[PDB]
Amino acid sequence: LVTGGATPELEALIAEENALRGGYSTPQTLANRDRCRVAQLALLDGPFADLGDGGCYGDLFCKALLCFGIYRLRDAHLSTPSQCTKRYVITNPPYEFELVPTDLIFCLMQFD
Amino acid sequence: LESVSNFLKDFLHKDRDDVNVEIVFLHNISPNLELEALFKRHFTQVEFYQGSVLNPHDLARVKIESADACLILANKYCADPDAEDASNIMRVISIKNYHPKIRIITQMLQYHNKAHLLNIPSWNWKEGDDAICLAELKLGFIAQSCLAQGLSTMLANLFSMRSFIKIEEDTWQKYYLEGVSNEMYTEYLSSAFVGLSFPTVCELCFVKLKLLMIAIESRILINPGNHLKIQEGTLGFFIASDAKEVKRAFFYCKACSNVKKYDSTGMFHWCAPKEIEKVI
Amino acid sequence: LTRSEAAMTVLSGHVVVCIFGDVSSALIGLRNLVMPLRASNFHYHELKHIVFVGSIEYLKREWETLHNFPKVSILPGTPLSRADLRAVNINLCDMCVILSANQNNIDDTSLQDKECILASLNIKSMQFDTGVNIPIITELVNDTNVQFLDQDDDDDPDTELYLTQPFACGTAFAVSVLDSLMSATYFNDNILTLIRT
Ligand SMILES: [Ca+2]
Ligand SMILES: [Ca+2]
Ligand SMILES: [Mg+2]
Repeated sequence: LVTGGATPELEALIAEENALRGGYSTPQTLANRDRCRVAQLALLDGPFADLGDGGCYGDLFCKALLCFGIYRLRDAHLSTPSQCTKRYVITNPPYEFELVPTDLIFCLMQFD
Repeated sequence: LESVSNFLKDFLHKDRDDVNVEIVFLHNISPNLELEALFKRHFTQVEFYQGSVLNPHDLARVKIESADACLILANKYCADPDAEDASNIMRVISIKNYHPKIRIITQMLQYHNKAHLLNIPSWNWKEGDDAICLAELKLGFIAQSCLAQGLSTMLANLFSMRSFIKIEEDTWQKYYLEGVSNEMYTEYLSSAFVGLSFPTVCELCFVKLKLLMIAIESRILINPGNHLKIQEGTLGFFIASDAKEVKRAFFYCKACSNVKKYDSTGMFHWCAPKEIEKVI
Repeated sequence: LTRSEAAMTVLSGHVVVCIFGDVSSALIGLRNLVMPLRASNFHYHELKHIVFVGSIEYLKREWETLHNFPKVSILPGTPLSRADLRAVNINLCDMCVILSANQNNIDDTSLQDKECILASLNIKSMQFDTGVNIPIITELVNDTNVQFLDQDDDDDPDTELYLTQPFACGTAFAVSVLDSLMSATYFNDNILTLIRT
């Protein structure tokens, strides 16, 4: 998840050579690019934005194929305005969790 | 004292299952009164023996030939990381020399010393010999936070054992502490989940088993998609409040070309040895 | 030699010498290893090729002492590097010698032999078109570390050096066996001249 390439073959090569030798994009080599990446999506603009004001964490995994947390502003749970842009992390919120339009969401994105 | 008390807080946590595992400390310095008092507070699950990891008599006294694993803690704050890593390398060659088949878990400070570690003939990371490299995982956490801010925070919170602290005041803390109550757990899944699609499987246990489903997995495939998902003896990694909660994933009742662009594996982008005088 | 030249050069029945050291490390006196291998009672065809694998500053400090000898090569690199060992045909050597210059300038009493144990383990782990049969000799400076060179034997800290399996098989050596020469040369007044001869 973190190092981006911790597979048995890569471990064998760096144990032999301590370096990366470049190679040609043969179709079995090129198939190894298909791996998920971490990303943040904006909830105030996009195909999720009607959930973004709809206010519930209805997970929609049937599209583009995985959300795992929220990045919520520290002053979003109160009615008074504030200039603070700091955000804290909520990991695995309940299915019924009350979301707000100024949320970002942590997700794993497919390769395309 | 700080290393043992931190270790015992995570190891003997009540969010784990019935952990009957006895903990045996081997250290060449006699414990001070504070550390002797910490061992008296754990009288039925911790034992201490004075001795050296470099002596095969002391490894025999501690019954290494029947230990489930050996854990080697590093001094993170040492004056010279190379002398600390070279000392922990010595420990592992001593333990493996006395018994080739014991599982070893070790902290390493510097990544180049981790490459020396896997040149030991009986070190086998395919059967659970684990080198927790602090430079690799630190700079990796930071790197993944460049794609999504705060990811380094939740990853660090998923491995710390912590109960759900309750706070009544509407604060950023009440929603943060709910998230902090989660850890990552492994479990096997097969009954009623063999041959199903990975998304469907995630939906079912998220929606009705109320646990945040398999982030991965067969092999170690993170979020696989609609294809390449048919295995019967596969394992999953789940996010849940405690180890008692994830157990319901078992016995599911059904009731309710011309230029080199990449490395030789294709795992990383590559270009050529660019030169320092050209990137400056 | 670069890795390329070593890899395409057919070396067979030769000696690989693995050196640990740096600009600060003491001279080993590598000519005392080379000279017996260069004695004129070998014919020039049966005379074994020698290759040093190690830090280039250390080898270029010994070079003034051994630049007169025939059939000697230097591969600047790390003796723990699998890619360097693979390039010198380590599977086809008549001997691999593992030794360290940085043996006593450290007062840690456990670090010296470290890299020699790991180098010995790395070569025996290695695989070829099978590395456990490669002939290895390791210099040890701490007597007690010998029992760390083999895994299929009974280790015991009270067993003397001579009686241990790595020494009895001729895969380990230490200067502690030479202490008996004080007494042997006292009683047998010519015996040092024999052993030297
Ligand atoms: Ca918990
Ligand atoms: Ca042994
Ligand atoms: Mg007990």
